[PDB]
Amino acid sequence: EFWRQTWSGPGTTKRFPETVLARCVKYTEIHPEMRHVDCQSVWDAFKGAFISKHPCDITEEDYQPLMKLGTQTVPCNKILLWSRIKDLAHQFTQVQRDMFTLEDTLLGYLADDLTWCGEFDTSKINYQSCPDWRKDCSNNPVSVFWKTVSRRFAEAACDVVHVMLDGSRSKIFDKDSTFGSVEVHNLQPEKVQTLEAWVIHGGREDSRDLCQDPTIKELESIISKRNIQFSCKNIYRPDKFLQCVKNP
Ligand SMILES: Nc1ncnc2c1ncn2[C@@H]1O[C@H](COP(=O)(O)OP(=O)(O)OC[C@H]2O[C@H](O)[C@H](O)[C@@H]2O)[C@@H](O)[C@H]1OP(=O)(O)O
Repeated sequence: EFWRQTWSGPGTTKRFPETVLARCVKYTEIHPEMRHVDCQSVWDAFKGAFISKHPCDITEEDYQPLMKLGTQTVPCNKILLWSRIKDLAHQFTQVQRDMFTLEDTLLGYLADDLTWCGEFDTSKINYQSCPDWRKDCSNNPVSVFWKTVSRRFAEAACDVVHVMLDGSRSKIFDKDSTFGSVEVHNLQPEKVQTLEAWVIHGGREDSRDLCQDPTIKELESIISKRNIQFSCKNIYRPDKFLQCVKNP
């Protein structure tokens, strides 16, 4: 009964509806070029993708109404992808305002850091628990959202695409991440000339060329097989890097 939670993962972020609406309004203020959006309609489409649906049965088609309302052209040559190093990627685009992560787009901004899910055959948002991607099920409202929007983002990228990776993780490139499983395989060689990785070093660990890490070799192989050039740089001093990006 009431002491048993449905799922293993965190539940919907508190005040999720109010937060998504408020973020939409704020985004349209910061980015007047997305001001045409009707934020109530955006919320209605977002809610519609998952309310009353079994949260292991969500599809990319469920999010298509939201994807349509959130259509946004960003400069295709100015895209920064990332994997497991969100804070530094966002700090970078806060300074370097001509480059964009997915979370700098309306749809990514709405969802960033939030969790949500519904309950099968009720109108209610589940604020207690939501599916864990590993322990429960992969086709859940959050995972499918990121898969859908990330595919579209990667498909739109062109020219030189950059990706920030965390050189302090055991898997610098992880093939089962959203970057590895969705984004890499949707970079189109007809549009994308080069994927350049920036491998961020942690602490005082600056003695190795992490572009030689086996997972980077793996990434390199995957990209080469898509007929896209691969480039890799070490960022040994991310503190100084960011300062230089601010004060070049
Ligand atoms: N369990 C979870 N519950 C809610 N959100 C989760 C989650 N696990 C991951 N996420 C988010 O889901 C999104 C995709 O992450 P994930 O599947 O772990 O793989 P990733 O390679 O690190 O994804 C980042 C890349 O995917 C997006 O397109 C980003 O723009 C970026 O290029 C991220 O916003 C995650 O935020 P996080 O870095 O964990 O703070």
